[PDB]
This record gives sequence, C-alpha cells and structure tokens, in this order.
Amino acid sequence: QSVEESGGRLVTPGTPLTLTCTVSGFSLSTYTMNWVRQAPGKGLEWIGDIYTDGNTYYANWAKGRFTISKTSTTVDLKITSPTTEDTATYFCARDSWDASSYYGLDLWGQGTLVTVSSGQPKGPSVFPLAPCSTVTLGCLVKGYLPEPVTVTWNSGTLTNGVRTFPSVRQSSGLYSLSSVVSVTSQPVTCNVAHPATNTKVDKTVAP
Amino acid sequence: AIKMTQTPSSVSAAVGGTVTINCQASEDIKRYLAWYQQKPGQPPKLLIYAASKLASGVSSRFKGSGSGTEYTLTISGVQCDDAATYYCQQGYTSSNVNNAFGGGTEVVVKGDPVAPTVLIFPPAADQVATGTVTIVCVANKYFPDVTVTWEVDGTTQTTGIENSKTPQNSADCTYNLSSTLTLTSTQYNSHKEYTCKVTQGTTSVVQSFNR
Repeated sequence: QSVEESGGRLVTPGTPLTLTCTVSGFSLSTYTMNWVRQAPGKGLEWIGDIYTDGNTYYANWAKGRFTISKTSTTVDLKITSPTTEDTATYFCARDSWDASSYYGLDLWGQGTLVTVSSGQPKGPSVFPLAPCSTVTLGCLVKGYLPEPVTVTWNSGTLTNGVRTFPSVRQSSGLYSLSSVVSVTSQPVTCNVAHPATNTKVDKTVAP
Repeated sequence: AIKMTQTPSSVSAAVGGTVTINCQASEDIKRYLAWYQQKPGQPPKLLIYAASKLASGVSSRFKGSGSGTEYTLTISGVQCDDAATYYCQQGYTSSNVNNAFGGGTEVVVKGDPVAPTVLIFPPAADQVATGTVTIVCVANKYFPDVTVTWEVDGTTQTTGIENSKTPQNSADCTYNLSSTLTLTSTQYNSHKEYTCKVTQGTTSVVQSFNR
C-alpha cells in the first residue's frame, strides 16, 4: 500500500492551490486520511483529516483556511488563500483505530513542497570554489527559488568525499547552498539542476 | 482545546546511554498516543502506537509508557543511527485541536570525538564581477560542536556571516559545517587577509588567504 502527494509548486499569496494525495492498496472506507505540514527546519503541524464516513476536521488555526475532500482513491487539500506562512512540505498520512488502541500514522507520502512568494522562480548562479596532491574543490550555488536544486559531481560518478550542505534562505528570499568534493590528481565538474525552472548548469572547476 | 507539550526540546546522550522524552496532554487522552522518529529529508516513521506498543519491525530499545495526561518515550543503548527528532502525537480526538503533535525533541548522540578538517575558498573572479562576494569556509567531519570566527586583517567580523550545519552522520555522529562571509566587491577589495578560525573546546584551527 502506498500514498503519494502532488501539486506543490511556487504560488503567489492569495492564489488558491489544490494538493492531491493518491492512495493505492487500501480503502478510504477503512482508513482515515490526514494532512500534515512541516515548514523548513520546524516541527510537524497537523492540518486536518477526513474520516472513513466523510466527516472532516481541521485544527483550530486551519478552520476556514483549508478544505479537505476525497474520492475513492484520492484526497485533496485546498489552500483557500495562501500566505508566506504556508510555505512548507505537505504530507498525506493514513491512520486507523481498533477497540481502544489507536494505531498511529503508519503510512506517509514523501510530501509535496509548497512555496508561497510574490517573487518569480529563478534559476541558480553557480560559482567555482578552489584553493588559494589531492584537493577539495566545490561549487557555491546562489540565488534560486523555489527549492530544491540537485548537485552532482561528474554526473554522479564522483561520490566519495562529496559533502553537500543544507541550503540557506537569504534575506532576499532566495536560496543558496554549497557542495565540496575531495579528488586526487581529469576535469571536475559540478552539475546543478533546478527542475522548477527547467534548467541545468554544469560548471567545470579549475584547480 | 487539546494541547500536547513535549519536553525537553533537545537532549544529548553518550553512545550506549539512555534518552528520556516526556509528553504532556492538556486532557486525558486515554493512551491514544503515538511516537515518531524523523530525520531530515524523510517523512516521520512510526515507532510506538497505543502509547506502548511497538510498531512492526521497530526495535525494543524504544519504549513507550504512561497514561492519562503524561507519557514518556525512552531510548536505550543509544546509537549514532538514533540521532533524529522525535515527536509525540495524540490520536484521541480530531475536534477542537490546537496542536495534535508535540513540538518535537532533537536527540544528539555523543559518539567518538573528531577534530574538524577546515578549508577556505576565496571568491572566484566571476563572483567579484557581480558586485557581491561570498567567501566560504568549511569544517568537515567533526564532533562535538565548533564555533567559527571570521577575521579580516585581524578584525573580528560580526556581520555578513551565515552558518549551515548538516544533521549528525548516522554511522559516526559527526557534523559538516559551511560558514560564509558575504561582502560587497568594494568592501572585499578594501582589505587583504581573510581568516576562518574554527574552535572546538579550546583547540583552534585556522585557515587564511591574502586577496
């Protein structure tokens, strides 16, 4: 059985956004479904649920700000009027109960990222990091929105000694991160992909 | 409204030791309570349901207890692979809920100490040309925590600095850290020697370059 979320994207404040959770291998006449979000770096926040019989409940803060509904194989979460406080990964998760023993949220999706901003999506700028024998080279990737980017070295063939650091939101509201690789000695190239703007950039780092 | 109060916000334990996490409900939730573990990048994983029952495949090193309004998760024989954030969650009601999950508890596991390997990278010419530069300093593979001090011709820098630290490594408990110093190209050209100083305990490691 499995759960999978979709629909997260960068959206301007006030623009209604619907997320979808598609379920496989179990019935929603047996399991209750829950939406839970988590802002970058923060704790889990339960938004609401929809029981097998169709009753929907929302956290007190969420009432009037979200609507949950379902078919036989999907659950939707509509965010009525997004604000920048709504930026988070949104998870769908199923739970159930027996006689007295609550069974917990045992199955979760990988989550879908909602980014709420007045800014346009923007691809990364990539700058080479070099010293000034084996050597550590790197790439600093700056100025992108929304998250994430992926960074690989030589198309994934250099994996040993790679350290990529968590991204940091800048005061501009854009993101940056860095990646470094330890190599011996021929060209060493960082490949930075930003699917949100349909872009990839390769930078060959010169010792 | 139903409120869950989880304490402490952070706890540390030596490898092999024991960690205890408490959860207080604002009313009697009758053991309709679960515990989860979560590591960055992943959804949470159910550990304990019905307050004290182990979820399928979960290790008996995790132990849930309590009743009424007071619950506890204990982790025995703590290992680096346990470094994570832990959450309690009430499944008693969906009505009049302020928060269903506790605030979470970060568990820091103290494994074998390791001194940081430090590197500094001057901004590339293509950075300077944009009007703003970012100098990068990294401290790789270390435990326990370090402090970074930036110095520009010997003057301690107090602004323009951002630090980004990885989660603990699941196998060996270590961190990696990147620290950046961001200045205007003019500000950058206004000076000669740039220094990253990384301190662990009382032992310091210094890397510098001359612009």
